Amino acid sequence: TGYDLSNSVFSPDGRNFQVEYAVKAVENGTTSIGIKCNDGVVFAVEKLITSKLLVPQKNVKIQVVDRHIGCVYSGLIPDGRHLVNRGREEAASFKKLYKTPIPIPAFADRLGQYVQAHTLYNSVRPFGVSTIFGGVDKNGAHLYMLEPSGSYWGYKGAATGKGRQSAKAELEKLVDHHPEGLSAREAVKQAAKIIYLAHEDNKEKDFELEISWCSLSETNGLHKFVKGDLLQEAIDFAQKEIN
Amino acid sequence: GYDRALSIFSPDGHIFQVEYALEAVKRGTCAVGVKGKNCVVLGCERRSTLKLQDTRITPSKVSKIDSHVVLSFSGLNADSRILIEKARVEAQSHRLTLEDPVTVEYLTRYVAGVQQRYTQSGGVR
Amino acid sequence: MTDRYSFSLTTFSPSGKLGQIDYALTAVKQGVTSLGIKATNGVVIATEKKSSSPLAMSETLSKVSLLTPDIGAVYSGMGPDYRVLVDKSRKVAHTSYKRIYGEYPPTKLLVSEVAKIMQEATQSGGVRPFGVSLLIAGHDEFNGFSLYQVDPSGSYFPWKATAIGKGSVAAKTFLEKRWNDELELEDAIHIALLTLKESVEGEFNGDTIELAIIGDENPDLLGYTGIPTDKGPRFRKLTSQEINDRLEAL
Amino acid sequence: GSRRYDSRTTIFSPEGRLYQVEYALESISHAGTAIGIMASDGIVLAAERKVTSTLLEQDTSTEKLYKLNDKIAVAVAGLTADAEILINTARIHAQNYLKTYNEDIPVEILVRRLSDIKQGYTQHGGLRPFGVSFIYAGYDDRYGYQLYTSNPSGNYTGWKAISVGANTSAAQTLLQMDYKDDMKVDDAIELALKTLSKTTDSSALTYDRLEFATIRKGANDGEVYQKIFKPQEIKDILVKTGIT
Amino acid sequence: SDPSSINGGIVVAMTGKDCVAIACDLRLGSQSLGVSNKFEKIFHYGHVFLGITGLATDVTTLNEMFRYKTNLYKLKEERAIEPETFTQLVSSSLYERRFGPYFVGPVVAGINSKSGKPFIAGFDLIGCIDEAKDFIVSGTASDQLFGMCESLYEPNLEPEDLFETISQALLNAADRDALSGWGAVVYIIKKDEVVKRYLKMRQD
Amino acid sequence: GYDRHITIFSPEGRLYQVEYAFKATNQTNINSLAVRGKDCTVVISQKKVPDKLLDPTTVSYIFCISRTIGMVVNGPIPDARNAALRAKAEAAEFRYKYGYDMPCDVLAKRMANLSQIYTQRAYMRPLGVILTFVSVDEELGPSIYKTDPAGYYVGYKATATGPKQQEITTNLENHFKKSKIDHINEESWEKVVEFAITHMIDALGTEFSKNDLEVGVATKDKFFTLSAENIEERLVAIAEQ
Amino acid sequence: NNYDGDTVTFSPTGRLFQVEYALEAIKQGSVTVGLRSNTHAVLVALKRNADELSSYQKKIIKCDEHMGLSLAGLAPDARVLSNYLRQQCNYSSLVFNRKLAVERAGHLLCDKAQKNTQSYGGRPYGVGLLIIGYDKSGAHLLEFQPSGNVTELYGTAIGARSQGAKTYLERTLDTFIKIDGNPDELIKAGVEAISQSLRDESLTVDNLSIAIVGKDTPFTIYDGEAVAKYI
Amino acid sequence: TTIVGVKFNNGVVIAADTRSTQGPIVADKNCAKLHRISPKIWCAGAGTAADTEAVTQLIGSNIELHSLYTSREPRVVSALQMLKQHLFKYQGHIGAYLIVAGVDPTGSHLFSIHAHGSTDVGYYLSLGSGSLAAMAVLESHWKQDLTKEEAIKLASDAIQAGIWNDLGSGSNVDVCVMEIGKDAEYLRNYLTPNVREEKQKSYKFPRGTTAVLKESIVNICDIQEE
Amino acid sequence: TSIMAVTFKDGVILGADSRTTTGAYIANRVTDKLTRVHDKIWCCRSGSAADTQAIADIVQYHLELYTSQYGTPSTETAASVFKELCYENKDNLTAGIIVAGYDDKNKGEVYTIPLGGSVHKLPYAIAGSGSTFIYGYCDKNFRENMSKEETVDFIKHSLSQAIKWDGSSGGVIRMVVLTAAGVERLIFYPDEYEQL
Ligand SMILES: C#CCCCC(=O)N[C@@H](Cc1ccccc1)C(=O)N[C@@H](CC(C)C)B(O)O
Ligand SMILES: C#CCCCC(=O)N[C@@H](Cc1ccccc1)C(=O)N[C@@H](CC(C)C)B(O)O
Ligand SMILES: [Cl-]
Ligand SMILES: [Cl-]
Repeated sequence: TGYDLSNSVFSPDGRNFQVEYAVKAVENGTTSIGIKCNDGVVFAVEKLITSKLLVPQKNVKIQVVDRHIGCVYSGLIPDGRHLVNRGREEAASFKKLYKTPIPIPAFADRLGQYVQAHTLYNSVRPFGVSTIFGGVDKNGAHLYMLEPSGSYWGYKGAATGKGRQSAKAELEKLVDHHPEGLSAREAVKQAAKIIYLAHEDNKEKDFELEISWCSLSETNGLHKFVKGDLLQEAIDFAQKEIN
Repeated sequence: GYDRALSIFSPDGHIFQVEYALEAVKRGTCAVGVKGKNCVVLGCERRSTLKLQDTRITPSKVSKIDSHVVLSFSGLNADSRILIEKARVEAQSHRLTLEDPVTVEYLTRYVAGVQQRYTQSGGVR
Repeated sequence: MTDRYSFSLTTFSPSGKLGQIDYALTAVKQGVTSLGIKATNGVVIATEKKSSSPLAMSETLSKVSLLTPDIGAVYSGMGPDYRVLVDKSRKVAHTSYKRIYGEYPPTKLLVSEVAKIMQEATQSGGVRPFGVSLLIAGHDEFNGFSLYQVDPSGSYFPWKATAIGKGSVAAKTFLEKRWNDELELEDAIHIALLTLKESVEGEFNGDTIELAIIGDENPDLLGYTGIPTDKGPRFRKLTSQEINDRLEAL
Repeated sequence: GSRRYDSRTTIFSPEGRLYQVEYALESISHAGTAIGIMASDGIVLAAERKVTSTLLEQDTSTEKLYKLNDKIAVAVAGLTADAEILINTARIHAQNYLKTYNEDIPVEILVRRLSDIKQGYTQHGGLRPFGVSFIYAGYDDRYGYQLYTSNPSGNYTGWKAISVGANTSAAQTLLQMDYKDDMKVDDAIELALKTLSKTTDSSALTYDRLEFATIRKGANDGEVYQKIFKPQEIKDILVKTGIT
Repeated sequence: SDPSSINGGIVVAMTGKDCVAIACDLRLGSQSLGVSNKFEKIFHYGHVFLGITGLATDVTTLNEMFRYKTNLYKLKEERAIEPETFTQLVSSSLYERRFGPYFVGPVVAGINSKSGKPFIAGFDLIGCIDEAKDFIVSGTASDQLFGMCESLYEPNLEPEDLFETISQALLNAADRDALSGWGAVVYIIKKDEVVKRYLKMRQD
Repeated sequence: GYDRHITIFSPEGRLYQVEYAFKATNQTNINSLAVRGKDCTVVISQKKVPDKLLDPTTVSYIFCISRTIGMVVNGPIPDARNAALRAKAEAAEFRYKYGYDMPCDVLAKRMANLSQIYTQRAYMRPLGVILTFVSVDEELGPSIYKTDPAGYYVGYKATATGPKQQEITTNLENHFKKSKIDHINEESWEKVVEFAITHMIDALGTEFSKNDLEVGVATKDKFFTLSAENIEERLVAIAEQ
Repeated sequence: NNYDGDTVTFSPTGRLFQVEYALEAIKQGSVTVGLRSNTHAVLVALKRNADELSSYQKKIIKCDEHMGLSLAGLAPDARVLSNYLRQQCNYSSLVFNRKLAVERAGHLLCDKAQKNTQSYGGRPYGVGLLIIGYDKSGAHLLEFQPSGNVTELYGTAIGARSQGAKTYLERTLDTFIKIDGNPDELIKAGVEAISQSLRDESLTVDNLSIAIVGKDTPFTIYDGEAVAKYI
Repeated sequence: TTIVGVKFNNGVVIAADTRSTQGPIVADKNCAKLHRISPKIWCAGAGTAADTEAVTQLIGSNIELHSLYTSREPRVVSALQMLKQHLFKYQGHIGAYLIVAGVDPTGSHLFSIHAHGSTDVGYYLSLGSGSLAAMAVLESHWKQDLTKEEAIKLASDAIQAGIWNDLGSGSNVDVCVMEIGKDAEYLRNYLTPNVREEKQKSYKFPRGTTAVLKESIVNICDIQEE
Repeated sequence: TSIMAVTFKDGVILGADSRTTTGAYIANRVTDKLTRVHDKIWCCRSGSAADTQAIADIVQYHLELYTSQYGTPSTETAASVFKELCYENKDNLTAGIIVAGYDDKNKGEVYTIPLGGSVHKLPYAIAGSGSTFIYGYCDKNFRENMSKEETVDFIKHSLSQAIKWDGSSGGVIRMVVLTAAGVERLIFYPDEYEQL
């Protein structure tokens, strides 16, 4: 034993225990989801209200990369910010050299390689976040989810955090009941519902809902936050479904 | 580069590497210094375990740092050469810039300063 | 990041042993048998092509390697370590000699450079020793034919004949009885094939044996004509057929 | 991080000893014995090759005695590969001095430089020390014929007669007994071989298990000649002294 | 201003029957001022002889450099360097200073100790090798030396004849150059004996 | 026992980190196979999409390294993509420096040397992957070269990698013992893919739908991967005889 | 236990112990309170002395004319972080002629603290900060933790016994938020809030430290007889 | 200098003159301008002599190491690419103007390289001070589908044009033929149309003609024994 | 040098002369100035031959590496890589490049990159020393959405005049057609184009 004391050490299994311990930090965090729709993607996250002293709508969690990519994550918040800062550098240098905004699959590998690099040495710690991200590019909509190991795949729907199992079940129903696809406005409503349903795992404290979206029709392929009437409409739809 | 902190504090407020260096000095051959009214004498011990030695060429214990200052030592012989060399270089450097040979106090303060630096620098004992 | 292993991973133990070097020699002992014999008019080096799978094309894996036109090498131990050493050995022959003196290094000095690289992996920071022993056969104008062994420590010794790896202890005894100072090259090849048959279990033919010689100059292998002083490489790798011909007169 | 795997090669023991230096000296005590004897008219260097084979090419072999320049030579005891690293550095230092001052390097200055390099590996860098001990045999016009030794600690001392490697305790006693100040080279040759013949772990001392060298003013008029003995010449001097 | 003609000097080399010869003048000056008449330009490393013309600081520097390199070569190889090999070492050493060169004009001369074949070679300041069968020239009076060598020289001359030919080539070339002269030295080289002769010449 | 944490020798002359990297190779539980035709080299691999929420089009362990070279990986995807990105970079650099397309065997050697370095240098860990490179080389013809975490590599007549490699290996061995040739004597690559799938079915004992497989084909001057519908056509032809 | 030797090591439950130990240093530190209305933002800090001959350690540091913080924990680490904020506030002014947003100031502190938690050799910061400021979107209050987490709040408190003040503010939320255009009443509420964290000792003239920033009020610190009015 | 390259039926041939100059003086009358990069890849060089030699040795050394690494015979495009990238990097300061030719597994190839790093492809090429004299001959007599014998003739004729008409060129003609599926034949001094006539007189002196001051034996031997 | 690129209905056509000069000596009379950086992205080179070759070689390397990661690059992307090299190294380079390529989505596109390193997207572009003599002709005769045969005639006639007046231009007229159909190389000899 001792194989779990140092990063980048293979155990006799062929496992990197430090990366597996980073996953525990992710599982401890709040719930965050992603939904791929007809012409775009929708991101949503659970924000725990620790106290009345928290200013509503101020502590924003979802982060934009470039102008067409949204990023949300669960686990250690600072680690996620560090990853997004790198993503913004990667996206900037791509656009600097190649002119076009970075494609989503291309952007996914940039984060993937960076996170993977933090499993190669004992002088660094793995990332304590699973990141759900995506957007709209020339080839259409893309949704991805990236783990501490550097592993990522494309997704129809994605979920991570303390309420991931509840969320995953809800996402699977949408995939089955809508083979032809889901609209962007529908996806916002559904996203609200799923977060409210996933809040049963964090039911002690009340929470604040935060949604964002990229859609070719609804937002012109740019990342925007859901605000005001459209946010309230989604909250009402969500509150109606739980009752 | 090798940056490892070898000289560090212990719970009781001791730097063991510095204290173990003193034990190396305790092992070294005896050296004595006595100052009279108009002179100073440096006495040194030569251990007689080593005969068949060539006393002409064997490194002498007392070393001239300049024409007016000498340095004897107790401890690791190889380590002493490094301090002696640095001191000899500083003595010539002082003459070059100040246009006056070092005071005995100044040369001591320099050698002592080198010894101290090696107690809180990374990668060195 | 940064390589923060700036310290030695090979150190003296209380008994005065360098553990990592000893363990590297143990890895060499597990390796497949290879040998070298020196004749009056040449040198022969040989080993078994231990194929990891019958689907694997063993011709693509070269255990006997040309370092210079008049110097060859064979090994026992870890193959990957050998491969990178051959790459470094070929390069150092150019950078530290041919680009300076305009001619290929003599056997002993190329061996010295390889030895140096292996010594540094034994003292430098954040690295383990090479897990191989080399046998380097070669010819040069002023020293004639020669055969050297190189160990993980970086130590090297010249041999009239020797063997390393799996069945080296038995093979060295076999060579002591057969070797004399009047051997022709063909006689040395014959003795090499006899010696190597003892350590091999399965098939023993041109396809499972790798054998090369340092002998006469080969103008047919030079690739060009028009310069009298260039007469061709003394290193030649024997073909599968050439080995089988000598296995009939065995 | 990486701290976990650091042996810490450059630290003191509670007794004030350098662990790695002490262990390196233990390594050297198993190496083939090398002897140096200084006479009034020259210096002898004798050394024993370690358990050889009949199939070792002796006439082209060199593991003990090395030439640093025309005036200075060394006998090695320890890891040969480590020694060659230092030998090439010493050869360079001698040429640097010759280029700078247009004079051959004094023996002590060369010795001090190599000894300072060894010292560095014991105080800083976190690397293992060189597992080598040298006997320096050399001549210059200041001190004449000189013998020195250096070890992994970087400490060096001068000698009239000295041994390094295996069985030094026994060898040093035998040298201390028969050595005299008015001794000559031919006598010192005989003493060196007789000492090895008694301290050797082998059954008998033969030509194929020895490396031999002399530094003589026995060169035509005021100059110094280095003689690295050939196998046949070692065989002859063994018959002459009456060992074989 | 021109580095190759501040100090002045010349070197010439020739081949004969089982022999080679190399010669140089002895002048060192600072432009018009003659400073030294004992500045030899021919050096030897074992049985290989090197003559160097050009800027005198670089002549001294290069001699010290090739002494350094040949001494290490000998220690490692356990044999003296040969003319053919030394020629390649000079070319290598000069070209590594391609864009900050030594302002010199080297000339190599010697007999291969194994084959017995006579060998001479010349270089430019940056490495290019001129391996001639007949003769090599270098220095401030190189044009003069080319004219003398090309007319006086004939192949397969005996050592004592070759001495006369090379000596007259040098002497008469030097006397037509303001920055060469003030004495001269000739080396006659055979496979196992080398004679060095100082020539009597006009001291202006 | 720190000789098991970093890549230094154990008393037996073994590198335990390298041996454990070999074990990570089978973490994905996927089997791959590679064979050579007359004009082509085919590589097939199992595809497993366990989650319904996954986009199955993005799940892949076959990579297009260059126009001529393809690579299938046996091991975790992060390390797989690490090796893929590097191989792509090395192949591109080779073409730029030396003026011709990097051969399959040369790329394999280069990646093998990089792997060797991780077995010798302490600060770098081995990658837990086995890389199988395939192409139709312009000199050597159809080519299969495979690299592992030890830094070992060799050419192959055919090969198999994964948890059930031995069953596939013996199946292929027995076929080449009958035919007495170093390849699949077939004109079209379509039939060589059919051979590859057929013999994997026989060896593993499992049937395959269009979404259960992943196929890569190397021909002269290009390497390409088949779509689900291209594989379906292949599966139909196998069933009809 | 075995996973607290350095910051580069997760525990089996996914915890970073060196970060948690750094968080502990804040709890040992003296209490400090932060609260705001729509017009003004106030810091109140209880300073701590070594003994009766000693001075009372300063708790509040000015970063710019419109921004500053109060500290709790390792004071030298607060000096390093406040120096960084001063530079960032200054870079924003010199390059963009723009006063640094309080929210963006928090993001910069978060990212600086984070790098120390993921790399070998270094260590986490051992201090907690309460940043107040008035920018283009009005009054703001932030809470910084050396784990990297930064949070915008109406009111809060950190340090020893900070839970008492934090509860009072949670009751008074609706009252003190409405205190607009009245600095003295907002400070009164802050002084009354920090009083809920006191035991044995009371607020004296050289014990109390108050700071305020607002609409037409530069960041100013009050000490000595300047706070006798509020005792 | 006059160097040429001519393609033919089953390969390629290059040729060169043998004159080296230092201003208006001839430094070497029998200079070797045909350099071997690899066994079946040779290049001819013009411009700065040390540069053409050095850059050819360096790329030839690296080509050899590359051939060993890849287990393949080297290609002309590899030597071409390595040369141009090296020369471009030095912005023309390495004054090498080369004609690179050879046969490899791809076929027979002929290229030119300029000091600034530009390359050109062709069936017939010429470089150097006598390139205009040579190209005049090539443009007058070259045709498609030349035989080996016809190409050697054309190439040597083009060099002769430079030898006779260009003052920077002279002496002898060197040739190298690289045919597909054959060893490359290097024909040193293929033509020798400039042998010096017998001199009218012998200038051998009488022994003792030169005045000597001192004599001495030089010790070339090592320090002696005994 | 006389180089041009022209978009038309089915795609884009590149055209160039074949003359390389060292002063007034024609070092190469059969030069290929139409060079390939990708399957259906080519460029026309003018200025230093060494500089434009070195640049094009680097661009081909970048796009080969782009393709391996992100699939086929756009013509705009290729122009951006040329620009980045020409702009950032403007002090040390003398290169006037025209980039032309065919997508299925964007169809034929032409980007010109003059000395400074600026980029200009155009319906057609002309460059090189000989382009100066045909600004008037090309402006008067160019039409959008021409046919293939019409575009070949336009380029052939334009370069014919450029060759006629410019001493640095001459030899054969090379052309490269880029459409969905593929890549076609054309050549036109002096006897054909001089009589136009
Ligand atoms: C021997 C010797 C030194 C010869 C000096 C030397 O490089 N000459 C050059 C001409 C030149 C070049 C640059 C500066 C001045 C003089 C020369 O001879 N070039 C001819 C071919 C070379 C490769 C042999 B030819 O190309 O003109
Ligand atoms: C030396 C040499 C041969 C290279 C000559 C060489 O680069 N010529 C240039 C003209 C030029 C340019 C800048 C510096 C000098 C000479 C040239 O011919 N450019 C034509 C196009 C290129 C791509 C072939 B064209 O613009 O006229
Ligand atoms: Cl490599
Ligand atoms: Cl061009």
